[PDB]
Amino acid sequence: RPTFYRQELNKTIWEVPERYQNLSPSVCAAFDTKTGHRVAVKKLSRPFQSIIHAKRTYRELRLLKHMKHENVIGLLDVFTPARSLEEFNDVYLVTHLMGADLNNIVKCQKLTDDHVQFLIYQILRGLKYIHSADIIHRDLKPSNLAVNEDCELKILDFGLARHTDDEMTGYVATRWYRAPEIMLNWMHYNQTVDIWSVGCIMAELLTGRTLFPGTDHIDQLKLILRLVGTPGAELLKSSESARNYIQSLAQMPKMNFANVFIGANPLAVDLLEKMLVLDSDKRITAAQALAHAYFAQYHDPEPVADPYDQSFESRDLLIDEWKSLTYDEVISFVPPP
Amino acid sequence: PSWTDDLPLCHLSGVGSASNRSYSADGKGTESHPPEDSWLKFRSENNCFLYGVFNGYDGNRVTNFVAQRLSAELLLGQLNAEHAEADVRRVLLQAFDVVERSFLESIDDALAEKASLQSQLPEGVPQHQLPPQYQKILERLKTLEREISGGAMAVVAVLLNNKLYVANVGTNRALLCKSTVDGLQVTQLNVDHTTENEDELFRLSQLGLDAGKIKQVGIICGQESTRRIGDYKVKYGYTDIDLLSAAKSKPIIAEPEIHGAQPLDGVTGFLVLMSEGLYKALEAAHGPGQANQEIAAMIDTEFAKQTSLDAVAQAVVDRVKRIHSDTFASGGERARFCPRHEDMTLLVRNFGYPLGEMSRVYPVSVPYSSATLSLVMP
Ligand SMILES: Nc1ncnc2c1ncn2[C@@H]1O[C@H](COP(=O)(O)OP(=O)(O)OP(O)(O)=S)[C@@H](O)[C@H]1O
Ligand SMILES: [Mg+2]
Ligand SMILES: [Mg+2]
Ligand code: NI
Repeated sequence: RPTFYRQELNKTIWEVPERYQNLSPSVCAAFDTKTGHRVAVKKLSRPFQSIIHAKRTYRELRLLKHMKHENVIGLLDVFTPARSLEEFNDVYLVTHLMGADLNNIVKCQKLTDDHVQFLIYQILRGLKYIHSADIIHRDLKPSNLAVNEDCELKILDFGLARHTDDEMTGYVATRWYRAPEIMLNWMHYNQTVDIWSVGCIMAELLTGRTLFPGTDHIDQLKLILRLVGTPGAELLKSSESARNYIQSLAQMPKMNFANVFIGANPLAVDLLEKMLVLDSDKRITAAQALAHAYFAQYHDPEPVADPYDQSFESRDLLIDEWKSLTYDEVISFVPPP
Repeated sequence: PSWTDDLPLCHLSGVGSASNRSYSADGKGTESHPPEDSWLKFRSENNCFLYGVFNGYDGNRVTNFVAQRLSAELLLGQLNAEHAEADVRRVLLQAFDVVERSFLESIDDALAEKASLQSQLPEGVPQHQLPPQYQKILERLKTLEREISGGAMAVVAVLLNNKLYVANVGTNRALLCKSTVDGLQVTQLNVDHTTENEDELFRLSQLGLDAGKIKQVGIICGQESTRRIGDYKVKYGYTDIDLLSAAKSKPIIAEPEIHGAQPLDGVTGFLVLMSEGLYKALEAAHGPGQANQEIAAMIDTEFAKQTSLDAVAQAVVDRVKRIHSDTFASGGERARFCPRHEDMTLLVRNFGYPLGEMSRVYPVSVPYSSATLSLVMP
């Protein structure tokens, strides 16, 4: 156990063992002295305040341990200052640093299709791999997507990820990148949600502005449906008041994304269209999209991984039990060479 | 998850409320069950106004349920200002039937799981003598009872361009209060649905029961209302309960009674919506008689003293608690009637009545005269 030390930043104390030093910002940069290169340290915000926070925390550890793809972040080291199954009340995750975020990058930089063309192919590569492990991500935004100086990229943040099922948590994803299925049919979605946000991110990493910045969950359904048109009643029949609300709004025609985004890569239109529809069944998957026209510059078929175990994390457990299965998972870690 | 919560609030109304209370013997101290009342006061675009006050019992699930769902059934386009009166009656009937159908549908699965469990217990054996093998099944039956129970009474008002409509299911009340130079004229726009209501008596008779023994017993299954939203025990299990046993159709229905087209042009005053608990508690303190008249006049007073409609409504609710509390506490005649009161909700909608503080010589009976006494006894 490396002797720990304490430093204050943004009004909180960070108790970390040495190795890492010269902290500078929920996550800071540092230099691991055992290594010789800069690293990113993530302190979990509140690790066990509710039963759902402990089970959100337990999953973000157990999933990142699982994935090994050059496009999805995995863990180099995980540690805690606490001693035993008692002092335990903090965890830290530390990943090789990137020096940039997609959100900041687009807040001060025009961007080419050839930039884009590559970034997304990387995304769908990790996505196709994540879906081929039975895990949904649920939160895909520029804020939680990382890129290198070259423009290499990996997927961040598994605080919101889960082994898929028919019954799922209802309030989910950031608002502007929240699939209509999220609200128009409570708790009964799949992994097509992840792909809807990718299209949302696709045309943001172009134009530079948020595709659907609706204020409330109502304003959001209005914005989305004024570009894909209203549901012609084939998809409709959702639930009760959900119906009711849509009938209250006037007819908006669907539009082809040609007239939509001017001066586009018509290569991208066609992929934007095949991505951001409404019918969950009839729309692209990361695989069928990977092998697609747009990425012929880089497509080289992109392998799948094992499946994620469940057993424990599909039952009803207490805020204690959820935190112990977390600790039994921090105690057993093994680094990579 | 609510498709109706963006809706702007009404600027011409306010609400006062207080929860149930039971008075302690130890001296001071009270106890409460979770409050089962609710309300709404929206203004759509359309320029449609919708008000409601809701009295729940057997938990507050049904009360919340009718509150979300009836909004979604009424303010999402189905009402508009150019709607004839036939239009308004149809829409309100449609709205109320949707809410009652989907509530019953919402619990059919739970009711089916309940029966399958109940058959898995030894027939007739008091559950307390039952060994630990069954303890899991009992636990579940306690939990299912919690998600299927509950009922609600509702009083609802619709205002479209000076036309006032009222829809009622139960014993909550609606008072239109106009100002004349004589004074305040109070009239109840709806009728109470009890077994004292002559027309409910005819409706209950026409379902094959005994208007005579129904009037005599007066109550049914805890509540006085002869109409309620929800409550599976009376919408499904009425054939078991006796002197209610041999009915051809549901004795307690969820259908609203609609009272409609009150012209409000050139009217000055206010609209009252209040829950049963409010006026019952005053009738416990003062005797039955004139609770509508007395609560109206309380409201009259606070109009001149308070700064907003919410303070007006809440001051009247506060005065009625104290009157009830004092009455119990004083030990006299009527204290036996006030060991507790129920949830109190009061809603006040203004129609041009003024709010806010900024808004002689006596001749002798028989004259003197400079110049054997008796008095008449009665
Ligand atoms: N490995 C990394 N390399 C570079 N920047 C990173 C790295 N990890 C995190 N960041 C930065 O930290 C920001 C937020 O990281 P997240 O992983 O989303 O943490 P978080 O969202 O605060 O945690 P939660 O509670 O699970 S949502 C990103 O927008 C990046 O700017
Ligand atoms: Mg699986
Ligand atoms: Mg994040
Ligand atoms: Ni009540």
